[PDB]
Amino acid sequence: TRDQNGTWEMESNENFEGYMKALDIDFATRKIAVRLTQTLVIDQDGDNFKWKTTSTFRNYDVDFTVGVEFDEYTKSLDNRHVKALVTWEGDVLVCVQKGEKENRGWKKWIEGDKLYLELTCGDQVCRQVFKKK
Amino acid sequence: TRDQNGTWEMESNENFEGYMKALDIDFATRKIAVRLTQTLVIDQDGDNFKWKTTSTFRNYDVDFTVGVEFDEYTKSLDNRHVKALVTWEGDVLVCVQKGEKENRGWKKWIEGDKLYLELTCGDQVCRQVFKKK
Ligand SMILES: *C/C=C(C)/C=C/C=C(C)/C=C/C1=C(C)CCCC1(C)C
Repeated sequence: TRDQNGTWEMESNENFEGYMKALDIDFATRKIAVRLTQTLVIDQDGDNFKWKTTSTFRNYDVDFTVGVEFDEYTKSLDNRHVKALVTWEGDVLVCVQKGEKENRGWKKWIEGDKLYLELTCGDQVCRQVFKKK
Repeated sequence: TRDQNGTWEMESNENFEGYMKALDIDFATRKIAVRLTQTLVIDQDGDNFKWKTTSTFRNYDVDFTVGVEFDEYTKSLDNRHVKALVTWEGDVLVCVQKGEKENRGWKKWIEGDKLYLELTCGDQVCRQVFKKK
């Protein structure tokens, strides 16, 4: 069939490094690229094609209910099992991840027009700020 | 302000690598992940809270028509300008990318429920297979 419509997810990718050197891509960029997965969405109207390719490194979704404990496996992150519980502290959403790591969790809150996020592990805190699209 | 719904786009990241090292994420994954853009999607429905973090390297769109040559910019790819002609050899979508690289193009086709793609440049051939996610 010539119908190539659809969202496609890459399943196999060989000699991608050799092809990348043929285009003179620098070695640091080639290191990133070989670990990336690729999604390719084709929108086809006969001989008229439009397709988009996105290259991602690590996807990670989660779905929970506030105030209900849930088991969480952090695959593609650190690959640990934790017993997670998320509660509101006023306007701050607070998550504790009980497991091997001490002080493991995050805090997420709206301030003005922006989302702030603080990830914590042990004595390390990562602070992140997002703007809404 | 507990409504955190939205598509959120990172504007700053503090101590991300220290956080990952606290998690024992290997050095190579930390080096890649810190060079990437992170997009956070939040679907919030009452007490049900779903978030989905995507870490993307590069994104690329194109629309064209079989039989028509067209100026093309491999934006976010290798970032070259080419003259691309996409034709049908049987039920195979073949492309030749004219420009300052010898023997550049690709071929794409369907068999069953899988998309086969071959990227060519110089003497290098890259083969990829996609599953219809
Ligand atoms: C409220 C939002 C939260 C808790 C999201 C946090 C995001 C992370 C823990 C991100 C983790 C990483 C990636 C998805 C990419 C690769 C590196 C990781 C594992 C640190």
